[PDB]
Amino acid sequence: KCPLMVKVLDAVRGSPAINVAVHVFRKAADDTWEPFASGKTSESGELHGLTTEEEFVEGIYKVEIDTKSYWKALGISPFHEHAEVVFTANDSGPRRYTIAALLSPYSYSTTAVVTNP
Amino acid sequence: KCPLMVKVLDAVRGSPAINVAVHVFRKAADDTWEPFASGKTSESGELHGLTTEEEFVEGIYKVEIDTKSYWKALGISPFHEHAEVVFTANDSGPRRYTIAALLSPYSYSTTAVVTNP
Amino acid sequence: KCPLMVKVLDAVRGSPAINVAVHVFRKAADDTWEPFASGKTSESGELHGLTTEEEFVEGIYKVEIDTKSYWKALGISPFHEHAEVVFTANDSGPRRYTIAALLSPYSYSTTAVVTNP
Amino acid sequence: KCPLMVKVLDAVRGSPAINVAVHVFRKAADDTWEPFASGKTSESGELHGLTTEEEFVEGIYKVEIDTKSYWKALGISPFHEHAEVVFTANDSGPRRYTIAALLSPYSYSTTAVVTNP
Ligand SMILES: O=C(O)CON=C1c2ccccc2-c2ccccc21
Ligand SMILES: O=C(O)CON=C1c2ccccc2-c2ccccc21
Repeated sequence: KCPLMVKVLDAVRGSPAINVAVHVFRKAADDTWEPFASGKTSESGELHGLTTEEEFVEGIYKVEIDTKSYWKALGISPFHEHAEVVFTANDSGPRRYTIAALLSPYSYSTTAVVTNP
Repeated sequence: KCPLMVKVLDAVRGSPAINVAVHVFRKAADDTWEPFASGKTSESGELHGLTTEEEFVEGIYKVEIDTKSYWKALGISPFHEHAEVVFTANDSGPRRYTIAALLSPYSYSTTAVVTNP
Repeated sequence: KCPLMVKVLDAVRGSPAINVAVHVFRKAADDTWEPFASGKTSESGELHGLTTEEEFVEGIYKVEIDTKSYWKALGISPFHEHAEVVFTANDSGPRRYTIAALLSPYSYSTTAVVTNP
Repeated sequence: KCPLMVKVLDAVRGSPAINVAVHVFRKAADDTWEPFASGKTSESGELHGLTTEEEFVEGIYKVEIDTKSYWKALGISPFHEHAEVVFTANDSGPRRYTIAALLSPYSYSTTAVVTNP
């Protein structure tokens, strides 16, 4: 949406990774992971609309990209259960975050692009 | 060294990532993460001797590489709290699991190299 | 533009890589590299308008991303002279190609996203 | 093994990339690429003994990893012709150069690990 976007690419096919489930959690006061938002990537491999400026407060967030479910639906047995992307957000004020992930059956890469709006 | 090894490289300095704390967890029947093994990477960026064949049974494992503290010790501002690598140990495949992680302040990749002696 | 786009990210700063020079070559009949197109990445780290559907014929192309010039302008001494991305294009008909590159001082990654228009 | 080593991993199969042809060139005074050294990766994905301290003088070097043929031998359709790694050898820094390449059909990364004995 505005504050948090996720974009996933498939390194085997050289294509957007479509229909990839994404779960976002936020660390609570008791140090447990509270469900914060979720969704799926579109045809373009992008997931917009996860949250709002209002809801996306300071905190430690975990973005779980369900890579195994993605590869299995393509008849592939991958190594990882999911990608995890854990980071502190907005601790110097609001930012826009794009979490990019590149997927291969035994590997993935991830990159944060952080903009000041 | 044997069943499980972790190797970490620093993409900013073109070096092994030395003295990086690494924690391994095993998923418990109640879906909590139980501490399993840990250590710090060597001068060569490697962490050997985390577990044994006997101890390393099939199951879901999480490897956390404490990248934020690594970068902070170098006076470099990082994005991630840590790199996570989550996977299922399988007895069908090759016997050796090497988790390799390539670190940048706002990006990391990880690959699993699964081999036989 | 339409047929060939280049997008570059900075893994140290978690930002688009701005003002990155890009040179594209095409292998000639005599197996030498003919200059084909060039440009620079914009504020968004993207380079559009390199070529047209008419000019972008079948062939072997080389996309040179001038990473050393990029890092030097930021006071950094990197390892690589430039990224090279060499590939056969349009050998099964016209496609759209996006060449993505992620830059660190001692490392880079690249990924092709290929669409059928 | 000594001054220059090349190591290659397969991100699709989670293995060393075996029997991969690797060519090293040195830039000549007329900006042509002169063949310098070559070989094929071992069972461990490594290529040692390319050059000697005596032979490996300062200059610009290009390492070409013949990835297209690697993937074709596995019946996997690749994007790149080859992976290129271009850099300047420097006597000021550490004495050992390890070029590591992580391969996917439509993506590759490469990092330089520059160390001392
Ligand atoms: O994830 C990584 O760090 C590797 O690069 N991934 C990129 C990615 C993923 C999804 C959408 C766009 C990208 C992208 C764009 C430019 C450079 C690198 C990347
Ligand atoms: O981390 C990744 O998956 C990217 O590649 N990483 C490699 C790595 C990390 C630590 C130690 C050795 C490596 C390595 C060796 C050859 C090819 C790729 C890689």
